[PDB]
Amino acid sequence: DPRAFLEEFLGGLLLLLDPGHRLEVRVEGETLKAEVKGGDLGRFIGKEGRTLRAVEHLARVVLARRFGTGYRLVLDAAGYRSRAEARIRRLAEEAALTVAMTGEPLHLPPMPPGERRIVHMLLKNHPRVTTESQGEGEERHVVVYPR
Amino acid sequence: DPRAFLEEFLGGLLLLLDPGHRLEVRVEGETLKAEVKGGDLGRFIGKEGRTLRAVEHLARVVLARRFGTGYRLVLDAAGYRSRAEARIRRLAEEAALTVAMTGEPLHLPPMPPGERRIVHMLLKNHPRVTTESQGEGEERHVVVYPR
Repeated sequence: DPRAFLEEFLGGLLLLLDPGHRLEVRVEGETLKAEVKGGDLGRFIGKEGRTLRAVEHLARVVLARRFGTGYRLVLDAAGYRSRAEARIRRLAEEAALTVAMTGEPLHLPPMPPGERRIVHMLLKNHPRVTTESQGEGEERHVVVYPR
Repeated sequence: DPRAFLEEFLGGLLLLLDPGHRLEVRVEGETLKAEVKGGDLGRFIGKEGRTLRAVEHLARVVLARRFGTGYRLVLDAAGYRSRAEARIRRLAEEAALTVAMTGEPLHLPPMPPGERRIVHMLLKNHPRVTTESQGEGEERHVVVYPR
């Protein structure tokens, strides 16, 4: 069972990070919503969500090896996904204002590919700025260019 | 101690993947060499080393949070790093021959940023082919173009 597998692997993996961490998994058909409670959630999220995404990525790889490609795992804690997405949209609109006035390119902080496409989608038809992904790996980020 | 930390976190993480997995950590100053033995090493490596790199990446993130930026963790099993690096150099030279004859671009398989730079470095001054990284995230790969 894909649900009981996550409760065993992710559950034991969260115990290695924090004995206070609790896992709650919900099945929405294809999407598996995993919620982490208890302990130091700020340390589990990590700097810019790197720790949360590293835990999420490893759990996705092991899940995909034993249950095909169908399922999709979404890891969250303390409503971090909602805040991170709102923060991304705030950074894109403020960088568009900063670049449109200073006339200089602004290198946004490094963010995962999912958040980079949102910045590209938000500033897609902005009349004053253009976007472009630069860097490799953990350094890959969005750069806001003046048109 | 950075060494005893890996033996506890990675050790317990390997047990979640395979009870037969054993961990041996060697300290070479800045570099921490972690060796995995026992169990199904083919399943621990995973498809194209994705499982090994996902375990390695998560262990690097948690290690960096508790021990600064100095240390560098290198995870290996069954001499996979030596074979993967030799395979990368074989793919770069064969793709250079294939492209130089067919006249068509060849999209190499997706590989991590470390292996992509080796392909770029190997075909850097090749007189018949040029290279370029395309794609995002797990789809980012090297493309061999005819000059």
